[PDB]
Amino acid sequence: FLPIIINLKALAALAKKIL
Repeated sequence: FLPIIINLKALAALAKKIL
C-alpha cells in the first residue's frame, strides 16, 4: 500500500527525521 515513489521522499524525510 506504499508506492515506490514515496520511498524516495521517505528516504529524504528520514534524513531530516533523525536530524
